[PDB]
Amino acid sequence: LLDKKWLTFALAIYTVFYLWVRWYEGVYGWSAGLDSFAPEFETYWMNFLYTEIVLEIVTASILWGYLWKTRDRNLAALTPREELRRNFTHLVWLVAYAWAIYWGASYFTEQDGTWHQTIVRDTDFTPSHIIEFYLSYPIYIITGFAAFIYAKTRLPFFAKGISLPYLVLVVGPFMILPNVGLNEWGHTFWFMEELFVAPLHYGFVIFGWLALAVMGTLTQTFYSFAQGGLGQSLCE
Amino acid sequence: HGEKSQAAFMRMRTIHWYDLSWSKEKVKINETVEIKGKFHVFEGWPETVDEPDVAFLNVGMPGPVFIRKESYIGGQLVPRSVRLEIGKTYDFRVVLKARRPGDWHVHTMMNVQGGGPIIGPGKWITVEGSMSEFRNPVTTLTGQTVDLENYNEGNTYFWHAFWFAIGVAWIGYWSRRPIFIPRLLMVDAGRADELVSATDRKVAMGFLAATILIVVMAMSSANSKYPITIPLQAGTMRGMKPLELPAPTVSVKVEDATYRVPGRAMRMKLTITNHGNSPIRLGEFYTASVRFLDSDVYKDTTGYPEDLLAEDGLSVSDNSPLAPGETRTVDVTASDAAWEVYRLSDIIYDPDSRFAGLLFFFDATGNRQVVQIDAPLIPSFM
Amino acid sequence: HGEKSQAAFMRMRTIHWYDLSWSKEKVKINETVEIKGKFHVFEGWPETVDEPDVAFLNVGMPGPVFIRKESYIGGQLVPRSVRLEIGKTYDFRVVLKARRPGDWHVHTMMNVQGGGPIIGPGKWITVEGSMSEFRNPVTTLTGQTVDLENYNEGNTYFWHAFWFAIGVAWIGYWSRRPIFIPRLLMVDAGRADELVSATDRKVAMGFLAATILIVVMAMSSANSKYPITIPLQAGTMRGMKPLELPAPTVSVKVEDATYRVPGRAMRMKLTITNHGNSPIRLGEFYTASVRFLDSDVYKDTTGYPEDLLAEDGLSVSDNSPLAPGETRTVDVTASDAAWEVYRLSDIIYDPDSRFAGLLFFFDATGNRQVVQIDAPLIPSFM
Ligand SMILES: CCCCCCCCCCCC(=O)OC[C@H](COP(=O)(O)OCC[N+](C)(C)C)OC(=O)CCCCCCCCCCC
Ligand SMILES: CCCCCCCCCCCC(=O)OC[C@H](COP(=O)(O)OCC[N+](C)(C)C)OC(=O)CCCCCCCCCCC
Ligand SMILES: CCCCCCCCCC(=O)OC[C@H](COP(=O)(O)OCC[N+](C)(C)C)OC(=O)CCCCCCCCC
Ligand SMILES: CCCCCCCCCC(=O)OC[C@H](COP(=O)(O)OCC[N+](C)(C)C)OC(=O)CCCCCCCCC
Ligand SMILES: CCCCCC(=O)OC[C@H](COP(=O)(O)OCC[N+](C)(C)C)OC(=O)CCCCC
Ligand SMILES: CCCCCC(=O)OC[C@H](COP(=O)(O)OCC[N+](C)(C)C)OC(=O)CCCCC
Ligand SMILES: CCCCCCCCCC
Ligand SMILES: CCCCCCCCCC
Ligand SMILES: CCCCCCCCCC
Ligand SMILES: [Cu+2]
Ligand SMILES: [Cu+2]
Ligand SMILES: [Cu+2]
Ligand SMILES: [Cu+2]
Ligand SMILES: [Cu+2]
Repeated sequence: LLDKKWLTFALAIYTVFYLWVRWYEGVYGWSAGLDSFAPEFETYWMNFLYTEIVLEIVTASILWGYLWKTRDRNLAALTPREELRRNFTHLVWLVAYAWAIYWGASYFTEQDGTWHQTIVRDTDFTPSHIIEFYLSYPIYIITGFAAFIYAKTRLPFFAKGISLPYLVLVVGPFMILPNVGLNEWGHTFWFMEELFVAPLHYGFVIFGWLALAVMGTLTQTFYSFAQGGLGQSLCE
Repeated sequence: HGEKSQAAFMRMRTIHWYDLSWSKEKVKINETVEIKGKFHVFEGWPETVDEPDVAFLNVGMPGPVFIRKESYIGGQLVPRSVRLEIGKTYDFRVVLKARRPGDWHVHTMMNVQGGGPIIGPGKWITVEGSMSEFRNPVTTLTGQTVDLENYNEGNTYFWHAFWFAIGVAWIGYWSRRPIFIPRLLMVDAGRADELVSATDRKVAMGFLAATILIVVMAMSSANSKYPITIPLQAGTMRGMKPLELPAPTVSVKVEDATYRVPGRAMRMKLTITNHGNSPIRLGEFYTASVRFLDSDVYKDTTGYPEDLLAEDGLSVSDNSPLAPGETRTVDVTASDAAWEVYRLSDIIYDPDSRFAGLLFFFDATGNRQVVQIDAPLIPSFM
Repeated sequence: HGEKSQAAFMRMRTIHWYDLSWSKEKVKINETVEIKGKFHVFEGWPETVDEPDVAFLNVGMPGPVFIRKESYIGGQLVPRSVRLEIGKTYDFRVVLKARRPGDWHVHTMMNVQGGGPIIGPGKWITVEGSMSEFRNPVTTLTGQTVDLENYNEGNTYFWHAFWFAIGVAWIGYWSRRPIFIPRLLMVDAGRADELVSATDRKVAMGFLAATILIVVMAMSSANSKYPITIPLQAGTMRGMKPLELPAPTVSVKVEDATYRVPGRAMRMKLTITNHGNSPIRLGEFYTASVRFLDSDVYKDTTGYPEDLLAEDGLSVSDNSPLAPGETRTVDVTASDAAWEVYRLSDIIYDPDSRFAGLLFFFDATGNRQVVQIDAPLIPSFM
């Protein structure tokens, strides 16, 4: 069996959900979504914000908790074939994390940019903030935390210690979410200009660099893959 | 649409837009709508806003639903940022060409280099037609007429696709062989020195040489075609000609100005002294895009946006004609739902409870005078 | 010599030098040449240049081939930086004393605190004699007359040589013994603690004590001699008195201004309105140190530099006298080899294709009027 079709679902769920989100914001961007003080905004976007925050908290709690209670206690008595299967499942988790990172840190982030040269901001909760700051960033944070927890609880290589590159890869991109406080403060009191290269945005940049720990994470996963199931073939 | 969120006091004292006019309310695709008016730069410019030494006459709209064909300050085109003088009055004119069908809230705005956007009144303009009919022709000094909607689009697409294909070819050439785990194990276990061997070096030399050669040849080809080019034109324009308004013959002293919390009205006590030689009557109070009118004195015929217009929102305790030389004190109430809809009542949240505005006085013959008032604005709770 | 490299548009709109005069063309050593004239600060000062809030009246020359004896803005000496107002006209005067024999291109320049050098017209001045004859005497408030060419030279030489000798003595004292390899080996192989032993510490104490004592004694001696000293005098001078020019009775509107690429001419269409009560005729166009003259109207007698002077470089389509009250539109061509020699045609490379200049109108009685023009400058290729 080895790599199963959980990978197809992992790609497809993010793709379908974010295509629906993009359609939703393309329909309710103008026409209930330009004016933040209108009552139609309160039902089409503030409700979206509240619902997405509640669902994010509930989903994160359920997913991380389930992964933690179902952790493997007898890691020593794990066959190499089962370890290979678990390594492939962890690779699927990493694929889902990469897809979520793309959607959050590239697509919706530069989409907030398009909106920055068309409107004048009315609040910290513009239609694009609902989708980028409070939906896609939490989604990829949840996915990354889940991948880290899965590695730590199922893979013996990633057990017996917290991996530093994995911790950086999981937490640094998370740190962009509290870096939103810098964004709003850096737009209100500081730089009234809609400059997208202002130092007020370097907080995302600094913690966007921490995603380069994916390289250390990936060589760690390669070594975990090549523990018992290294071959043979490889190096022969 | 960006107002109602800015500080009320800074909306009250930055720039006063008046004499606004819109040529059309409903247009077809490719048709033109012209927005005219005057704006006065307030003398008590807030310290938190940089002085308008570098200002841009912009348009508030949801993206390019219109294209700005022309914009004038004074009588001269202003495609770059301009320098404005605090205390001066300028007339402006913006010409827009309809591009996208729909109902759009069009604002006249001013961007200041160190203080952000100053949004003027917004008017709903309907555009009918199809976006496929929009044309943006332009004739160059080289004798060519092009459409700005699609000019250079194919060339841009081609060059980006070509370079993307080159990069993908490089990566794929290296990706035909196994990529990660065997190469990692070979580099770890002793010297690798086997994963990069000729003709890999020959292929890399070919890629490098072809890249440099293609860049040089493409630059030379793009210099033969389009032999005449100029750099991007930029630079703030000084010497904006302001309006030479006559000195008002009305002097107004705001002796105490208050407002109820909560409430939809603002109350002020004014001592109006009428100089000149004609009886005057107060007809309008403009504070921040909101016009409070005394219907017995003045009626709006310019199609001012209804939500910003209070036809009988200005009540004067004694609005009888003021004979020349005569001075009197009256209580003036500016009341409308706009005061709460546009969050002018949100001044209680501001760290500077001061207001500014324009009073328009009209005589019997109809000619009008603009006087500017500013005073502390004191909330009242009991 | 620094011009021809600066942007043409910024040479056109920073500072307009006119009424320039040079007292002499050939001088001997220690003789004086006086440079006079007026400069007008352009109202459309470019945004990339800081406003001349801190400006210095400098001289362009290859080092001190002359010494600046005096320099005046208005009528007052300006040895420090000054504050100039945009839009004002000032008269200046620079007095130079010849120091080095040769042929020197002398410019009048203005340095601005945040925008760099603004070089005026350069005139070739010949200096004859020997540099050994140059004297720069100055009388102090202490009652002593000194020559600035060699004052304090011996004292400076002595003190620098003395301290250099002290340092060389220290190094040589340590360098009499073997220096690098044996000392390195001794420090490496076990404790060294043998390469620095008394009386080395005594010698170091002597050097330190002698250094401190000599510094203190020399300072006290230099305070007994020269008991009266003042700090360096510095500080921008405000209150520069500008010229009070009469308001021009000529109004000129530049209706379209172009230039051929390539070419040596600039063409503009002007609507000239003649107020006042005397027939006027256009006699000169000054753009950037280049004077285009209509020889039928005005002739230069001030010895303006020939390469910057176009005696018949200004052609007016209808330069008949303009009766008072009459307004007319003419085509004006400013053509000379100077337009390409001084790279005024290099404006096509600039990110701001705008020009500025001065028009000089002359009446029958000879009195002249200065009007300022500025407009976009449009290249023409076909
Ligand atoms: C990591 C955990 C993430 C948790 C947060 C996820 C956010 C989900 C969306 C919030 C919606 C909201 O809050 O708004 C509720 C909106 C408000 O619109 P309405 O006024 O009803 O108008 C009608 C709007 N139509 C035309 C879109 C119906 O309506 C709804 O009922 C529709 C919400 C459907 C969400 C489920 C489909 C997702 C795509 C399919 C692949 C997964
Ligand atoms: C329990 C789960 C559900 C609730 C979840 C929270 C949703 C938002 C609640 C807003 C309440 C309120 O009062 O609004 C917010 C009030 C202003 O209010 P206003 O001026 O009336 O806004 C009117 C305009 N609108 C209708 C669009 C809101 O202050 C603020 O701008 C707070 C801004 C904080 C920015 C930095 C946040 C960084 C987060 C980092 C995370 C790691
Ligand atoms: C709407 C939210 C639905 C989320 C569904 C989560 C599924 C449960 C997570 C999980 O534990 O594994 C699911 C799959 C397959 O791995 P499993 O083998 O089931 O995991 C346990 C490993 N073990 C069986 C050896 C003990 O592992 C995966 O690769 C699933 C990837 C799912 C993509 C992440 C979605 C997160 C969105 C916020
Ligand atoms: C918000 C920012 C995060 C700060 C980063 C700190 C965490 C980084 C290190 C880390 O993740 O380790 C914690 C464990 C891994 O196992 P250990 O750290 O070895 O300890 C396990 C016992 N413990 C679950 C009580 C911690 O991992 C888990 O056990 C997490 C799963 C259990 C939590 C589920 C409840 C949370 C619901 C919201
Ligand atoms: C790898 C990222 C892909 C992002 C594609 C995207 O944003 O799609 C939205 C856009 C919307 O334009 P359009 O297709 O014309 O449909 C408009 C529907 N709304 C306005 C809701 C987006 O086009 C599509 O939906 C094409 C489907 C691509 C599938 C990978
Ligand atoms: C790593 C490079 C950081 C350079 C910071 C920078 O570009 O700041 C520009 C800004 C100059 O402000 P300016 O660009 O004129 O802003 C114009 C718009 N306002 C006046 C509203 C802020 O300077 C500061 O205020 C100090 C920045 C501290 C950085 C740790
Ligand atoms: C207004 C001048 C701002 C200067 C900012 C300097 C930033 C340097 C970062 C080390
Ligand atoms: C080392 C490659 C240098 C390429 C220089 C090409 C110059 C071409 C001038 C048009
Ligand atoms: C430790 C050496 C301090 C020297 C001080 C000398 C003071 C002299 C006053 C003129
Ligand atoms: Cu944003
Ligand atoms: Cu609007
Ligand atoms: Cu005003
Ligand atoms: Cu020179
Ligand atoms: Cu001038």
